[PDB]
Amino acid sequence: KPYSVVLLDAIEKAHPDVFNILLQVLEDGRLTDSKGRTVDFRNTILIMTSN
Amino acid sequence: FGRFTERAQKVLALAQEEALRLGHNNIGTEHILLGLVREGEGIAAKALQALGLGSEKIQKEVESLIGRGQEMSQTIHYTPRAKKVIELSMDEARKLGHSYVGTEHILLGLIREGEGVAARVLNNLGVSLNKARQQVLQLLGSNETGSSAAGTNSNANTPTLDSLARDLTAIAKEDSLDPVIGRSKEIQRVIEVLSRRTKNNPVLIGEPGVGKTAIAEGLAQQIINNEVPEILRDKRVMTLDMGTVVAGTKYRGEFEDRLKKVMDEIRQAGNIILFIDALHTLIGAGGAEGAIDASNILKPSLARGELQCIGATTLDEYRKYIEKDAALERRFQPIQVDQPSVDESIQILQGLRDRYEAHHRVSITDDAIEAAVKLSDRYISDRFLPDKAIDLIDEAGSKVRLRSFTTPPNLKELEQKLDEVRKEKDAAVQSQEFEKAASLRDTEQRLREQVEDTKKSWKEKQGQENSEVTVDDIAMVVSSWTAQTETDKLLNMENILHSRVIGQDEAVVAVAKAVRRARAGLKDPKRPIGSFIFLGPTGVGKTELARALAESIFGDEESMIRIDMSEYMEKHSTSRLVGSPPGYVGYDEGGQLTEKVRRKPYSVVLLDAIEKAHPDVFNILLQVLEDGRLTDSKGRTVDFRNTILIMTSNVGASELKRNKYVGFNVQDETQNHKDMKDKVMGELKRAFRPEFINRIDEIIVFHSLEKKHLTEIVSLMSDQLTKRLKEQDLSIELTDAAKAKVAEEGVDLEYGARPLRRAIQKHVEDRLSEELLRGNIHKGQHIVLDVEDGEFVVKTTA
Amino acid sequence: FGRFTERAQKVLALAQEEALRLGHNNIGTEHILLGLVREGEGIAAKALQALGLGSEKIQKEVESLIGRGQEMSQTIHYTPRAKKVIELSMDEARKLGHSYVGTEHILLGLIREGEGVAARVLNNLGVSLNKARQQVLQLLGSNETGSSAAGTNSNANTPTLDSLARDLTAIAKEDSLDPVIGRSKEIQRVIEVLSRRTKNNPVLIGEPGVGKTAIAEGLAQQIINNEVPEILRDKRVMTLDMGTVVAGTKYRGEFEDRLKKVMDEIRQAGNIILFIDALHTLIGAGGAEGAIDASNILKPSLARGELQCIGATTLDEYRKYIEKDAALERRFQPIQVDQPSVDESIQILQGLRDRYEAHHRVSITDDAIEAAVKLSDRYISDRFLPDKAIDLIDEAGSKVRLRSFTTPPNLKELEQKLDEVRKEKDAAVQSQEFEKAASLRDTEQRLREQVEDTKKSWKEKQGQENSEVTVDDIAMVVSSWTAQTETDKLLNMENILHSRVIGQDEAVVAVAKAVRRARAGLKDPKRPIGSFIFLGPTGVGKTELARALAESIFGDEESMIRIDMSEYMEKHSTSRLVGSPPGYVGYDEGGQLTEKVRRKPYSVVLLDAIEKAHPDVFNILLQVLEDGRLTDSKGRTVDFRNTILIMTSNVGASELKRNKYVGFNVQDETQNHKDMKDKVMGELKRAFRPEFINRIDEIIVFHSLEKKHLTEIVSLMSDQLTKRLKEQDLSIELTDAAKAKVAEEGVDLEYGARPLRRAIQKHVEDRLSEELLRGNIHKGQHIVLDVEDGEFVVKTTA
Repeated sequence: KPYSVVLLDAIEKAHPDVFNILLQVLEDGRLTDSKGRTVDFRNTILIMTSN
Repeated sequence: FGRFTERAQKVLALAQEEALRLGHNNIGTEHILLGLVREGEGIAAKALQALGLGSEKIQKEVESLIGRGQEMSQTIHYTPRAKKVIELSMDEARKLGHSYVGTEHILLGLIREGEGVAARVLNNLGVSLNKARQQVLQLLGSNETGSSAAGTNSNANTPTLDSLARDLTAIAKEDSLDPVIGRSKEIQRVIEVLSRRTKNNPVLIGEPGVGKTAIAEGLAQQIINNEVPEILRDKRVMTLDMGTVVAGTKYRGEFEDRLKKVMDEIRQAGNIILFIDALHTLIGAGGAEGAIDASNILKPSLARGELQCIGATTLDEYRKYIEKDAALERRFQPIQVDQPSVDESIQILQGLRDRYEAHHRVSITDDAIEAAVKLSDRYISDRFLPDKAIDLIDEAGSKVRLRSFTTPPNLKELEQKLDEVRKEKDAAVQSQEFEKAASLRDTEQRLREQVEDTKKSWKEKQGQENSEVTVDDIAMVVSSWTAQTETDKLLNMENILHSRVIGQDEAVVAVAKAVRRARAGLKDPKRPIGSFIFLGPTGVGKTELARALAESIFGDEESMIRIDMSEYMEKHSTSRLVGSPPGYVGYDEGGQLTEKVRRKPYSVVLLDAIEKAHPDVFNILLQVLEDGRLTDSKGRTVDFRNTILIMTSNVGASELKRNKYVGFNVQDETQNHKDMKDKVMGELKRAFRPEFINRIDEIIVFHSLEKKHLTEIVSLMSDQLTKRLKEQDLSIELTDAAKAKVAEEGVDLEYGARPLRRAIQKHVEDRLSEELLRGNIHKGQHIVLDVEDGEFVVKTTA
Repeated sequence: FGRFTERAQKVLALAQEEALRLGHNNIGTEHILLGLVREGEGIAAKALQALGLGSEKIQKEVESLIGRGQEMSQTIHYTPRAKKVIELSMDEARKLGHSYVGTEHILLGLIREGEGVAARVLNNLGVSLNKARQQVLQLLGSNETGSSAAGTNSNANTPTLDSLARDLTAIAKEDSLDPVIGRSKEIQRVIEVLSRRTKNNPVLIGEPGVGKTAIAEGLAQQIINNEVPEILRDKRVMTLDMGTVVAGTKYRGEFEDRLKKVMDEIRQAGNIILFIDALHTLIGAGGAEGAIDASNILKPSLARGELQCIGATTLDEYRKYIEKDAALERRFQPIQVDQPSVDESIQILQGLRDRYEAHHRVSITDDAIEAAVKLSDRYISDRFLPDKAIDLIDEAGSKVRLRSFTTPPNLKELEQKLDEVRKEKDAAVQSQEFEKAASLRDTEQRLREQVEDTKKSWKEKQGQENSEVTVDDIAMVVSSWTAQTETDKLLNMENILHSRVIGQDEAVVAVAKAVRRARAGLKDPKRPIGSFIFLGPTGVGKTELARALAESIFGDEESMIRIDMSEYMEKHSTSRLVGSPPGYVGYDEGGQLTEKVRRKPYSVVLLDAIEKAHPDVFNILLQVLEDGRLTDSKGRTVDFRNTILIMTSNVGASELKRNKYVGFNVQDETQNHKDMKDKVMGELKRAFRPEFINRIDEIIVFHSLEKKHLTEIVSLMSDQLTKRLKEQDLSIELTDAAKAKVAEEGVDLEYGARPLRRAIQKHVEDRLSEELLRGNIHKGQHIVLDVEDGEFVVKTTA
């Protein structure tokens, strides 16, 4: 589903190495992982929460 | 048509003679018939004269078709009917055991094309069509050549040498056997392994897959005459050919039995050489495939020396024969067969050049082969060392042959018109609309000839191009994957690396030159072509330089591996990051670093954080950095030969983020510039172990911001923006007048160049987006968010 | 024409007699025919005399072909006709059970070759060709040779002896089968097991893979003549052999049924011995899957003692049958079967030397055997003791036999000319162009004879060379893989290790000589062939020698396993090499060390950092060094036989970094040498646990540099430099003058000479590359880094 709201809970609990992974989504809208597949975050709505 | 004998071609051209001589404006089958009977001593001709048809009898009929006649003789090339007679003759020559058509076949070919012009000519002059094909037939058949000798005259040998096989000795009595290639001093050295009788066995090791079999054919010749010992000129070479043995009964039992029979007859001892292909398989040693276990017979035979044999194994296979002892332990001994390394490569390429002279093309230039080879060897590189090369030569070795006619005067536009005509013409005659068709034809034939004259007028472009394939040509092609556009990749490296490394005159020139150094050939390929430390603050140029290198050196942006040594920290616990029984250095070696580079071994490896990751890891990267290889994953060597290892530290960052130490004039500030491109590479040495850095090609300093460098970061965020919308069908650009206005909102002393992305969102994107949705812009045009009055203004272009 | 009977050969040579005697310069089949009819009492001759053809009758026809004749008989040899007749005769002899082809067969061979010279001679002298072949057949061609009518006697034997199989009793009556090799006191120990019947089965345990079956053939003989029990007076040995049973039956159920029948005939009880070959497969136990569990029938049969059998199980399998219960051990019983150990090896070598005789270079010598054996044992060392051996003797046993006859004066160039002629000549002869062929033909045969004289001229080099396969020959050949020139790798070890080590004159000579000591024989082959501690700085000597040691002693740089013992501590592998429950000390025992070294037991095992490593690890390490083996991985034995265990140690570095300065003083430098080469082996001992490290052969201390060392280190860096660009197809060299200018940057009091790679990188690699990139040199010419005026100079020479 490259068509879904991705809700990434917390960002305090997202140490900067994870944040690089989120960052690739936030810029690129892609991650290359799993088997080397590029995951289309084109129409996702990435929502990273904080309190 | 086609490559043919005289005889074929001869009846056919004679056909054209009667075509125009009788006025038949297109050369029909009657003329093909005439061609046969008029060529006198052609096999067809002779037949027709038997059959009763002289030239006269045919020609009277021909003259009663078209007399003197239309000597205007429009389109005095064939008509399809006559052309069919030639294809048919072809089938009649295939039929008659002739590679190509002959006169005879054409007379046969007439018969084939029954209810055609020939056929009716013959049906008017009586002559039965099959009586004619007969007449020719009875002057053909019982084709035979050579075979003045056979077998082996030496044949005491009989029960073995019968079976099974062709035998190399037979084919060499009077040559009819290919060399093929070599590895020539190897043939002498194989016969060294083959004038032995417990090391009885040469065992040829190399990819199969090189054309190995040639070295074996070597032995045969030298065993005869005369540059190998008389005890091996007191030998016969008899081949065990696995293929003939398996056929028929088609069983493992049958295979063993025949092979056994050869082994028994060997009482011809000291005068017999056995060639055993796939010798390792017979021994069956090792693997999960026992193959066949001929080994039982082979082991005492090899050890006793009753069996003296020639072994064809493989790089690994000799081991998987030697592990059982006796066997190769009691037989085999390896011998050097090379799949071409680069110098050898060049020579193979050249040998196989000549056949894209099919394409009236390369054959040479030397400079072009060399470019093919060298540029490919070093950077992508994806393929094998001689195959890569020759292809590149060819890559360009067609491209330019295409520029011959791709661009001639590209009267393909002409042809486009001519279609519309044909239609118009045709459909007009169909409407009738007779003369209303006329002019449409006349316009048609106008067109036709116009095409054809200019499609071959760049035969002046043929005499220009048609086997040149120079350096530059090749480089452009090597670049298509990956000496013009390989030296443009090196020479214009600074330009390419700066365009994504935003700021950092410091970084760009150091990497650019270090890689460009490598990309020319003299930096360090038995290490990564550039091993590096990249110091500087993240996102200011860092990642972006790794990318820009991938593009220039290896192919595209993302021909760049990227491993975080910090995520598999090897100091991040069973409780702090990742797990698995073989944790973190094991995870990288056993997995990530080796696996990734094993996929593409000629990519930019970007190893994040290894300043403090774990000094044991630094030793592993240090082995990449020393050796240019890592041996992991059982014992695969993962080629860091033309990787670009980029290892970060980022402890220079601070000085670089003292942005020419911004605001401290523009004079001491621009004198800080040169200073940060100094200060960094020594804070590296203090915070990261030196051996790593010592087997690192150059120490890259990445500036950040200046006043100046900053505004390139503003333009990185805006340029990352402008690129991402085209995917959905929209081109936006923030014009430089506006990129300046956005940059106005990126200065404080209290902030880096990270906040820029968000402000690009606010000032470009948001500003444009609230203007398209209202319906002031049609999507799929080019949208500049520009400044034209000191404020943003959205203009549109295309 | 092969190795065949005289009688044949004689008719053939008699053809040659006719060659000159009638002047048929080259002998066709009429002369072969003549040969046949003229030998009188040869089966062919006799046949022809039946047909009415005396020598006269044939010769009359022959004489009417030529007569007398060019008695010169120009090229007084065979021609393709006669050679065919010989090839044919062989086939006509194949059919009559003659591989040693005789008189008849040639007359038969004539018949085959109809419409030929023989054939037409006979068709002129009114003798039909098949009546002639008839006549020969009805003399010799009804062979019944050496009749004995096989068998033994007996008829009860029918259910058993039908099946299955060639019985041992049969083959020993006329002694029709090879002994082969024992294990003689073992044959006695087996007959002991045939003097029992509730431990019935001797069970030969050993490699398969020895020629075990020889001991079994033993039994037959000792039961016959004559000292064998009262038991074995009436014993008969009848064989149960699986291979015939499985063939043509192809089902497990049916196979078992046939084995049951074999068990049944044993009712001759106390008169019969049954041989169960592969008794282990039948037991079908000890694995996780059987190999057909016949054991169920065999065990009670054995217990009852009606069956009493001869067993071949396997090394472990005898246990895994004796485990099965409860008369499963009343079957098997062990017998000692050896695959030749080294002393036995010598004897195997020698025994089959004489059988490699058709090489005239294997022939000889005692010393050559000794070399083969001894050299194999220490060097490769990857096979088994006699197989390794026999292969070396023979390796050398041609290598030099080829040097005998490498090229007889290489008039292969002559042949090349003779070719050019053939063509030239041929095509000229083809036109006529008569005298234009004349000189060309003449040039041909001129050439031809010229070739052959010099093609056989290193038969004078045979009377010079044609045997020599002594010690040194053998040594060279073992070195080819990897006494004299393999032991020159050990003796000249120091020279070899220094050239790929960072100076470390101390280290090099210590390892070199210590390994050379062991590899001579004395300094522990049970243990690692070198145990060592390498102290000093890493990458500045240590690792590099481990590689270089592998190269000289083992023949490959990277024949080096490499395990870190500190991970087996779990001290930087509690969080760094581990995650999930299984982890590192478990890796060391459980597989990593033991599996890797079992694969290559001829590798430098490089045990990293063993000072601060697990005290548990040291007990294991000590066991490797002392015992030479570890048993881990659930019963695998890892051969640290001709491994060189090299255990590294961080400590030492400082003194090693002190050097034997040219100047500083003179007092402390040449005493810093003495200080680092002494103090270091004591910094080891003070750092940790002695029991492991002292139970090592030698403590090797590694400099860093010795000032003295620098210009040797630069020339390793320079060799690393020059090679990696050859991969990309460029030749570069640093002159020694230029290697010198780089060396200036690693002189040093206390800083070693680790910096030298980097300083080559900056001043050479980088400098040449910064000159290559700028188009001074372009892709594929030679690049010299020179010093000419004391400064670097980039030169071009190609």
